[PDB]
Amino acid sequence: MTPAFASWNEFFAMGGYAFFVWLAVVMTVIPLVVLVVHSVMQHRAILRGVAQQRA
Amino acid sequence: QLAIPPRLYQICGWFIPWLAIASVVVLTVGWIWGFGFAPADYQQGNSYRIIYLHVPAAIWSMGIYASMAVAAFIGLVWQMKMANLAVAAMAPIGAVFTFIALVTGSAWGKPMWGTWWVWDARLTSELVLLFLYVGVIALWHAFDDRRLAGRAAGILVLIGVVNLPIIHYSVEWWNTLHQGSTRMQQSIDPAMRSPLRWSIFGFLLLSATLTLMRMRNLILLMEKRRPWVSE
Amino acid sequence: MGMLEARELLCERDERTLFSGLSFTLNAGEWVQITGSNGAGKTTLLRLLTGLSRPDAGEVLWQGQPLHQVRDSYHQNLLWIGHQPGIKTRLTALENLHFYHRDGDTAQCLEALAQAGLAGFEDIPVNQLSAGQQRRVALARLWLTRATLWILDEPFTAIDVNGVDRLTQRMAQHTEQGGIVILTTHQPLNVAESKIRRISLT
Amino acid sequence: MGMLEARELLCERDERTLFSGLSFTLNAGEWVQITGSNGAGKTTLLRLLTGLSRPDAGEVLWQGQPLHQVRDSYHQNLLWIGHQPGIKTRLTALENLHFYHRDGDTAQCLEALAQAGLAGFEDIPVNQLSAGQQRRVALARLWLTRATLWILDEPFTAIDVNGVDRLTQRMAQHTEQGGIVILTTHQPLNVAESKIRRISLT
Amino acid sequence: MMFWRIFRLELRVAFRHSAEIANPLWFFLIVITLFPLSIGPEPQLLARIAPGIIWVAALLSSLLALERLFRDDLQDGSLEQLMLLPLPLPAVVLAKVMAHWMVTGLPLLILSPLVAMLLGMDVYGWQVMALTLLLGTPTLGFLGAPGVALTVGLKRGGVLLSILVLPLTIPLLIFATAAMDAASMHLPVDGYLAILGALLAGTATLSPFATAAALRISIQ
Amino acid sequence: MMFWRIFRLELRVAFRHSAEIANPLWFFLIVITLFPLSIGPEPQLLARIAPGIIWVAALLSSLLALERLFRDDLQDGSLEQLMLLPLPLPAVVLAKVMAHWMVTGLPLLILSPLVAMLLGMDVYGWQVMALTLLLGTPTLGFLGAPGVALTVGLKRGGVLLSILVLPLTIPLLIFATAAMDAASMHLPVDGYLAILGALLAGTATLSPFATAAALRISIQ
Repeated sequence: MTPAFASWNEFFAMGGYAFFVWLAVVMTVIPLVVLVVHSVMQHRAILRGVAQQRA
Repeated sequence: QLAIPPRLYQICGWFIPWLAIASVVVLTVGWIWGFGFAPADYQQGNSYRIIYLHVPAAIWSMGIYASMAVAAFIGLVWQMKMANLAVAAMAPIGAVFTFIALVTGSAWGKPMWGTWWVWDARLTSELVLLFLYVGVIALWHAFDDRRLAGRAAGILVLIGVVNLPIIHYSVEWWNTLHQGSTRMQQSIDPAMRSPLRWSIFGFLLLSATLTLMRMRNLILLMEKRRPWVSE
Repeated sequence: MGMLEARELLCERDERTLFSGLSFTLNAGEWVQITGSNGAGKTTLLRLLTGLSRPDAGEVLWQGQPLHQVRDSYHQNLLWIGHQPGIKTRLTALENLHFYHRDGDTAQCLEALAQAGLAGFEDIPVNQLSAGQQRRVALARLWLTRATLWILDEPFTAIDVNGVDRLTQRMAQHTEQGGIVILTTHQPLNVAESKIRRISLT
Repeated sequence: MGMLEARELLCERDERTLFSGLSFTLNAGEWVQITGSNGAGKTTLLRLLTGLSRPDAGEVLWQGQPLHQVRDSYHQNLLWIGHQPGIKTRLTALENLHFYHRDGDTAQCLEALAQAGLAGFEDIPVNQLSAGQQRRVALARLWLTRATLWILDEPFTAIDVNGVDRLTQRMAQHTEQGGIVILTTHQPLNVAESKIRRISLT
Repeated sequence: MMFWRIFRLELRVAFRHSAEIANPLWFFLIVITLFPLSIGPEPQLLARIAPGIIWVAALLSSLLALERLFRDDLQDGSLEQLMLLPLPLPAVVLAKVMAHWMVTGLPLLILSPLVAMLLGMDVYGWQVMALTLLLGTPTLGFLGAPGVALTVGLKRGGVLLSILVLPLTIPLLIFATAAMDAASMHLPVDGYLAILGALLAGTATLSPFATAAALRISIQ
Repeated sequence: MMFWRIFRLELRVAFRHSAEIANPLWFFLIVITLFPLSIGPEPQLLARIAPGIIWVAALLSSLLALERLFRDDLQDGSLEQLMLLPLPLPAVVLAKVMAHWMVTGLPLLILSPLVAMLLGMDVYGWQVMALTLLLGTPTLGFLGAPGVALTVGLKRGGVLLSILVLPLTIPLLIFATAAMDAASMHLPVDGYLAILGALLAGTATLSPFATAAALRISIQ
């Protein structure tokens, strides 16, 4: 109902240290996405390798 | 009660959806009831917010590694091959958490330090923890024959848990020897701790999701020559 | 009540099942050869039997106890000679056998080395000798030890015909008295087959 | 006039003269085997004719010219397989074949390897494969290459009888088109001795 | 034929299958952090010693990879790469040593921004640092390749103490380690860098023939 | 089959393995002679930098020496201790590593007066690095024993061993460098030695069991 900020990206995403906070959040979100995508793609690749082994 | 067959893949398959669908609903509260609802401090302005992206990446930085000893203790004295693979399962998760913690520390240092890197105990400890993590990763991805890489990783992580408190406790004293003071005081603000608790529980819930999902992968990588995988 | 047995031993190399549920009991004075057709090296079973390697399934029982409970008196009653000679190839032949000899040294080692056929090759570094004579140094340990349970892995590797009869005349007394000898060879035994118990990898 | 004409070859490895004055010429459609014992200059002779090493005296004269002089069109029409397979231990057979294949066809290698015998092993790493299959893959470059000079150093190392038969029958069609082949093996060849030349290592 | 496919061969040996190239990287990070712990977090002192440590670590990793250049190949594949491949033997060597840099130089250039901030050098101390570890690392491989030949017969260590390759590397090190002094005191390297490219030009055209002669005599 | 028999045999075979047992000493010498020219000759600067560089050199020398602890006997003589020699395997590890310190730590200790005279440290400085090397190098051996016991199984590497051992030796480096830094202004140093002795006892109390277990891992 009420935020700690005041307005849109002119008030949000710019608090005087915006670059550091946004660099931190992006460099945290990227490794998690990399981990999950690597794990799921490896999961699919193991079944692919099992299927191709069936020959 | 504990007669684990190669059913874990079927066992931790009913857990992944419910443990991950809830892994975002609690994290979307620890990051939105923060980052826009939590008032900031006075000395750092609107920069006292990286806590949620740094402290949970630091508490579970060692919280995973402390769980490694249990995963290796059961896998050595009781000689359980499956649980030993757990040590090889969540290691990348811990390494990523440590790297995230280091990056967030470097980013948080800039407003006050003026430079990217200064050797601090609360940060060099995470650096050396990353170093033990990458050592474990290199050890496991070295043996061509399985059922041995896990056991070597278990003994190595046991040695690491033995030597970790000594290393850390030498680190804060080495920091005091040269610099001689503390940077930030242990003050968390009463109306700033509940968002931190929510973020801690969210990161814990996501780490469990990653470790179970990787456990599903590791079982197949070592049990790929049996009729069980006929499905 | 007898000595070393087997309890549903099973090992896997992750591609083939070498053996499933192996179980055999050995009492005193029995001559054994591992005769199971090579899927892999028979050395794996022998190592599991000696206790260096932990069985994938089952356990090996010595004198009524497993090999991880009693691990001091069992190694006194043990002698393992594999493909690898197990001798430091920088010292002389006399020095290597001296280490494995408990007492009364320098008065029985050289005689054993001489009867082994390396007479005149005592005070000479091992590395300077032939591979057919290097294995002779390892095989010369047979006449000095007092171990009761011999485990020989491919004993007739590079030994000449003149020594094979002496070997299968000293073990011909060891197994008669109290010995437990386990060979694994592709060449056959000139000794009569009616006495040896052949067991196959099943 | 005429292919490799190594004249008065001489070698003095260690303290023994392996061979002296080996001045033998090779004509077209010539299939020959080197007769010797285990310890003679069997490997040195092949490495000296291939130009990898240089003889103590004499020289090897290809097509009437020294090997080391032209050294450009002799590499493209020569196939030398030594005791070692020559294959990287971590790569699988198929990409090694594309490398060694001079067109990078990715298809002809399939039937070439299938005729070798490893049908269904086109993607398993050679280290994960068996030992004899490694030499089989190494020697599999006989249905792809069109080089009219084959130097076969112990081809029949640990391959089965059927593999020996298929390789020997494949060897037969080479001798008449343009093929000139030299072997160094301890296994007597099953084909008739009438088409075999034999060189004694004197 | 097609030195490109040979180059792809060493890349697939290293990159695709044997994910080992990360190992010397983490070791070089070990070395990078090992010194500040022994000396202290005291910043400006680390701003001067840094080139020496980074270059000794780089040469250590390079000499470690020199063993994998040849000795892992000698037992099984070293004559077929010479017997076959009708293109000149020097050109065969280039690709292999061109993999060496791809194993030892490229990771260092990629991680250089990370190291230049751990020790505490300014940006200008990195722009000049980028164009000395890329202009100097390949050259080290070029002049270290010829002496390998058969210097170590079967043993891993032994004559790698100094033998012959290392004494010729020192006159390279006297340049780079003295170039960054100009970076420490903030003047352009200029001439001290202009000769480094000449060193590359003098080792990318004659060293290959030295390697060819050395291996040809060794196999003889 | 005796403890002292094991030690005597290991010493006797150690001497015949020459041309590589002095290689760590030569590496120590070359790095300690390279560093003064790596950074340049300045009295105060060399005095400040010496305590760290001599210990990183000792660490590298021990790392190089540790590769031959269990590598040589792997294919021939790493066996005959587990199946025989009824003495517990931890005792075997203790014998082997203490003999390794005899052949490696002691020669590192014996040239310390030469190193002190070369780098200018006083008699008090000679005493301080002599004592810290006496109590330090055995800890290096005990800490590297599990690492080598693990890495002999791979039998193709060496940088593995480095990553396994080096991060485990950080507190030793910290305390030793702190002790030497306390010796520059000649303030009394006895407290830093007590902690070094405590960690020596700790690593001599638990590492042999861990190394025995690691050998049991590698053999299978």
